[PDB]
This record gives sequence, structure tokens and C-alpha cells, in this order.
Amino acid sequence: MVVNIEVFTSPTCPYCPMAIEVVDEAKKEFGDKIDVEKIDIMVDREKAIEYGLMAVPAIAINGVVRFVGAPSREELFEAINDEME
Repeated sequence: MVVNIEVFTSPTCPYCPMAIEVVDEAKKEFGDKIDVEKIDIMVDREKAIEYGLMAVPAIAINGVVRFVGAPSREELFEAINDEME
């Protein structure tokens, strides 16, 4: 896939759809198409599936799975690039 980001933090707050725009910019150069996905802590609490203990601000790593990340949106930018790479 070209761009693939999943930001799972919360619907009442700003997930992490920012570091993805950067990955989209570069992944667009390659994949003119984009696929950045963004979920809330109440719909994608699967993020923590790994621990599901402290699962609130995180993102799925469109490439492998999902991780813990609140103000760590950039992490998504690296996951899309480590997803396609």
C-alpha cells in the first residue's frame, strides 16, 4: 500500500493525523494514492491489543500493528515508511 497511517488517541481530542501528512507527502511521491487511517481510543482500543492495559494515546503502525503514542504522531510518519519499506 502507499500511505497507511492509523492514529488512535481519542475522538474528543486530536488523534495523530499530523505525522501522517508528512508520510503522505513522501508516500505520495511514490504512491500518488494515499491511505491514512485514524481511529479514536473508544473505537480502536485494539491498539493496546499488545497490552490493552494502558491503551489510550497510540496509533496502529500501518505496516506491522499498533503502538503507544500520545503526542508522538511522527511515529506514524516512520511507521508508513517502515510499512512500505
